Amino acid sequence: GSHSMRYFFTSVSRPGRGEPRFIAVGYVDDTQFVRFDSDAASQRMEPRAPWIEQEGPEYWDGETRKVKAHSQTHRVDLGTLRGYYNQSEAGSHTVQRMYGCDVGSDWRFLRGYHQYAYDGKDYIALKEDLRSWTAADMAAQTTKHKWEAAHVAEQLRAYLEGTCVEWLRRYLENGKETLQRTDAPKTHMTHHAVSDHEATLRCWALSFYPAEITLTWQRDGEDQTQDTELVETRPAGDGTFQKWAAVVVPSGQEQRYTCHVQHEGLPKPLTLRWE
Amino acid sequence: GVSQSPSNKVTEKGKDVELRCDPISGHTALYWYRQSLGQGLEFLIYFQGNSAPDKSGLPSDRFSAERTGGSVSTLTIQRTQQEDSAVYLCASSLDLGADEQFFGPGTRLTVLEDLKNVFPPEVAVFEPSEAEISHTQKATLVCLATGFYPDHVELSWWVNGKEVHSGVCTDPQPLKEQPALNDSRYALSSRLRVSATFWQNPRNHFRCQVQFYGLSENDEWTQDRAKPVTQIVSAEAWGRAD
Amino acid sequence: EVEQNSGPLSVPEGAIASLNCTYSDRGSQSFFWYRQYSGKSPELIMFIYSNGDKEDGRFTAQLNKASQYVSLLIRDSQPSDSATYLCAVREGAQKLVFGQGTRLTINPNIQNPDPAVYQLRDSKSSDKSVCLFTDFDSQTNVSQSKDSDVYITDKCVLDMRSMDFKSNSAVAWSNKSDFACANAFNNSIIPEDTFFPSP
Amino acid sequence: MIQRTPKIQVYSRHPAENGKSNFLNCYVSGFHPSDIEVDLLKNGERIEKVEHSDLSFSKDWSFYLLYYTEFTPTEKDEYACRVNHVTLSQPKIVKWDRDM
Amino acid sequence: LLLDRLNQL
Repeated sequence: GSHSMRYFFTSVSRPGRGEPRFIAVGYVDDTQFVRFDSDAASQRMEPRAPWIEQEGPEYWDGETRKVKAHSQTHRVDLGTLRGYYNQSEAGSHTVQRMYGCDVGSDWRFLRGYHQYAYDGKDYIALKEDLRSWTAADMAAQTTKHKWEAAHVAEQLRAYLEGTCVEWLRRYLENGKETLQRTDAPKTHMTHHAVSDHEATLRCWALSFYPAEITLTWQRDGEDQTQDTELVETRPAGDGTFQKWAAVVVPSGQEQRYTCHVQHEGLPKPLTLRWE
Repeated sequence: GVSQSPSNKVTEKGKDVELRCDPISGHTALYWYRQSLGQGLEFLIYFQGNSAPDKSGLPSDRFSAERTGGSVSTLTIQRTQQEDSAVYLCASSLDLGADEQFFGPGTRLTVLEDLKNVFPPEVAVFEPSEAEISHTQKATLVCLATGFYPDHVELSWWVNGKEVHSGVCTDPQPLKEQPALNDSRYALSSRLRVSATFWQNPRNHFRCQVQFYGLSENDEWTQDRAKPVTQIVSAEAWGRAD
Repeated sequence: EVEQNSGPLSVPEGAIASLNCTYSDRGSQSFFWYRQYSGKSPELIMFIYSNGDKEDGRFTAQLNKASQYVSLLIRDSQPSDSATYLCAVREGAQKLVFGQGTRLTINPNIQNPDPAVYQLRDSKSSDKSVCLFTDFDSQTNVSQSKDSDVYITDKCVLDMRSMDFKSNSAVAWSNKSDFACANAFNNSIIPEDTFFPSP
Repeated sequence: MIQRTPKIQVYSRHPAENGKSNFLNCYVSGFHPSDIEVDLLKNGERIEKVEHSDLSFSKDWSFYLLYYTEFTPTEKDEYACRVNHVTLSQPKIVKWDRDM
Repeated sequence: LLLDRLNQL
């Protein structure tokens, strides 16, 4: 149903090694299209996917006089955050920016967000209403008050509801067989003996789109939750994903255990049992 | 607010000039612009902190602006070409992608080669027509500045000390006294107007100040007369009953 | 590039004046409207970030990304408005590029005209005699004259606050004592009721 | 300066079958700050034909990358991954498991 | 497409 374009920004200060490091990345759902590196050769916004490859050069030059100026605003930011936190000049500090928009089943604006965090801890984020700010620090308020002055919340609102979605649609159409695709997992189950007396069942899910999935073990119908290990969804390579769940089973009891896969890409939830 | 230093500058071709624009306190973004008579607002160099992110858009290598010694900014033009005679505007910004930019009064720049025509204006107040008071029932004054160069004048009417803003006119354009000629001299007109018996009451001090702009203690001169510096030529008149 | 027609536009007082501007890069987002007087300094007065209808009382800046244009509507146009209006687009990311700008003139309400030419006194400075055209109408034009070495300035509008009054102005003077005020405005067209006293 | 300790994962893309051509991937997620040192290894020698992914972070605020190389496995050679963060006192062991 | 108006804290 919903579709998201988000943007990701990174600025790590580096004392005695010149000007801070900058990394901007764009994402459509879970597909990457634009990336930037103030350390790489070309100094140009890079395409990755075919649907952005098609976009002409007036855009590229426009989004490299833009993202170099994005960097500049993030480079100055690092200094303000040292003044506010009362910190030492020689110190590797990380600032991060992420804005974005969503579009539902139909294709119109759903939700928006724009958020800053520094060193890892939360700083400031726009709420759901896009009318007020979340200031998650004792002295991140001093920034919040200023971000009402120039009606920053209101100006951003118009972007997220404006070109954010207008271009999101464009891209989605620029390559319909790249983004609007949905891939269902290729599921099976393996067996590992940890001893004569202990065993492991492992619910596989190979190459699927997008990320969102809910694997959970079942033991006699009941929600099995004790002897269960499960990893973070891992990116394969060819625009696909993988996730597995592990359960510890006593030597002999296998039939009792049935898997339960969830996804929007399969008719109804899939169940897996041991051979 | 903002202020650009100084007021003006008229210089000989080949001079260097630094231009000061004391910007609004607490502004981390500065833009340099130039525009004059015929031209529109033409961009030069935008700043951020103390780094020059965009330097492209300068007539020559003679052009270099720098802003590093704090917030205040400087623009350097070496060996002044005659082609750079323009009004240089400087505008600050609180954020970078903020709403308004704030322009200071700007600084007009004239690059002549001969200061051979630096003439102060001949300032003469013309007194109302006694016919106008019997007809319109209102008195009209005229301020004329015949023969001055260059196009650098700021006129203002003074009523018994204080500068009045009501009943005034000043044409933005003067006029060349001859058409297409070697270093012509200009003439600009101005009017005042007030109530009828106001003028006829001789207890009123109508003075017309003309802030001219000549040469500073940077260029000495002896060709015909003495040094024609930055001066003020004023024409005065009290009221007249009879 | 950002192109724009520069008129000049001439509008009567009260009427709506309209300024137009276009651009190239479709994906623009920042749109501003600065207003500069007689070589004073630009003062931002309208700005828009999204398509639609924003109003600062009289101003009414309208944007449309479809055709790639932005407008400005000034309802109840006052004579205190004549100045170069100035659209601006944010290029790259940060930097404002400008159009040539559009000169505006708001021809005032000369509600009770009285075309009359007066000479100004031989105020002991020079044998110059100043002839002055006053209270002519907004339909009038002021060319030069015969001897263009004898100077006539352009039209111009003034005020009288605590009176609530309005009129136009023009001047004509010579350095040669051979120039009257009847032959001064030989080019400037006069109505029928042009009060012409000669000293 | 909040620091998180990077959970590591190593795996193969296509079904892990010797003979067919596959890819080895060393996904690192849930760390802070971003100054990480990663390398893939063959028994001990540094495989160098590896391209880094584009530095991105999660909604956790914690960063994540992908280091990968073209490889075909044998039932003899062993592949593994080395990761050194500002949190890990020493590096990090992670051998590829044929069925993991 | 990126964001056009930028703010500093």
